[PDB]
Parts: sequence; C-alpha cells; structure tokens
Amino acid sequence: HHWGYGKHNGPEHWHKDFPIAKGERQSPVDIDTHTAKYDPSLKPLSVSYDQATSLRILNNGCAFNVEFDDSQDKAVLKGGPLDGTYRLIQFHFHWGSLDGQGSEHTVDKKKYAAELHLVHWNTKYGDFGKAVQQPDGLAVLGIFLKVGSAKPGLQKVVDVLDSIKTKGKSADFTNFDPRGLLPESLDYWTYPGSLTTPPLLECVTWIVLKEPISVSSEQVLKFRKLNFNGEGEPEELMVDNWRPAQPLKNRQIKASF
Ligand SMILES: *SCCNC(=O)c1ccccc1
Ligand SMILES: [Zn+2]
Repeated sequence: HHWGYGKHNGPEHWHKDFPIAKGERQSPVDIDTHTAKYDPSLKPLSVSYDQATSLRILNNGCAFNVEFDDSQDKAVLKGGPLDGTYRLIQFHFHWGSLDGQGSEHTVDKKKYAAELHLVHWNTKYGDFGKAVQQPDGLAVLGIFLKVGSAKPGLQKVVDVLDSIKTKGKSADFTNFDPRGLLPESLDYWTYPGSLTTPPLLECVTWIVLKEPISVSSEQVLKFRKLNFNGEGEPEELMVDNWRPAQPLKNRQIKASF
C-alpha cells in the first residue's frame, strides 16, 4: 500500500486516496474531560476474554497484529454502549519515537507513549469484511500505555518481536491471554468514529479506557526496534505510527463514570 506515516505519504496525504479522511466521524479525537458527559443509560461493560484463542503475530509493515480465532464466540466484548456481541479478531498498538508521543487518542491534549487497540466485530454481520461496511460493525477497546513499571502480561509479546522484525514476517503466537493487558478499572469514554488507518471506514464504536496501563522503558524500547521495511531493505524504524486527533464535529463523547 502507498500510504504510510511519512512526510510524503502520511496522515496529511491520506485524503487524496481515501476522501473519507475528511469525514464527519473520523478517529482518533481529543477527549476533553471537562465536556464529556456522564451517561447513566450506559449498561455495564463486559470484557469476556477467558476463552480467547490467539493464533499468530504479524509485522504488517505499519504495526504488528496479534490475531485471534473469531470463528466462534471465544473472546467477546458486550455491554457498555454496545448492543449484541462483538468478537475479538486482533489487537495492535501505536507508539512513538519518544515517551511523550505515540497515542492516537489524547486526553485534554495529553499524548501517551502508546495506545493499544483491541479490535472486535459485530457477530450480526457474519464476518469482519462485512461488518466494516456497517456504522455499528466494529467495537475497539482503546487502552493507553505510560512508561513506568513493567507490564508482565505484555512481556510475551515483547519477547517475540525479535522474530518478526521486518514487514511480512509472522510467528506462532498461540496460548496468549489478552486479560493481562487490562488495567484494573474499566471506566471509559465512548464515541462513534472510524478506523484510524486507511481505509478509515466510519464503522467503529470507540471505547477508550480512562486508566492507562504502565509498561517499562525496556518494553517500549523493544517496540521501537521493529522495522517498517522488508528484510534486506534499508532499515527504517517502526516508530510514530499514529494518526493525530481529528475534528470531533457533530459528536458527543460520553463518560461511563
Ligand atoms: S504504514 C508504514 C508504511 N511503510 C513505510 O512508510 C516505509 C517507509 C520506509 C521504509 C519502509 C517502509
Ligand atoms: Zn489501531
């Protein structure tokens, strides 16, 4: 794909091939905590990951995806703003070249060192590619990363990056438990938005957790050793793969707390 994160193919250029980039419900956005409103109508959030079945980790040239078996209801997200059930298909991260940047969402303009996206699709639509064509097709659980204490549940991921350094490399990644990536609190903000990479489809109910997880400097440093390029090509570090905040336009961010 032509698009990327650089001066010549980055976020400011995406609109020429994906005009929806200048659309009415684009992501990420800045979350202004003073204007987000508590919504008592929100039902309790349900993150049911006990039977999660991970498969593989892939360096796709832009980030790395950990993929799950979504053939059945094994890891699902329910409740909150959501109706019906949403199946986990993959997670990935966005991160920075420095600790003061890397997240996509911001909180009162605050940028975190990274941001985890747990991507889920609405089972009523039967497969992922159909769901992304629906305004309520996806639900993405967003979790901020700050640098501090190591996150033990992340270390298996960090441990395998060595084996997928370059674009197109994949590795077995079975028996990984995403519950180890969750903070204590499931207090969130929610708004309707989009994929944050091309094709930028406006199909996501965003659920962004208030509580960040802490990871260590050594953990984040290993993220930054990945490569955008393919094997045997000149090295370009995989850093700053985040889209900046987009205009909120006619949307309201709701708080669960
Ligand atoms: S989403 C990132 C897409 N790939 C690149 O922008 C790139 C730049 C330089 C070397 C390899 C790949
Ligand atoms: Zn993402």
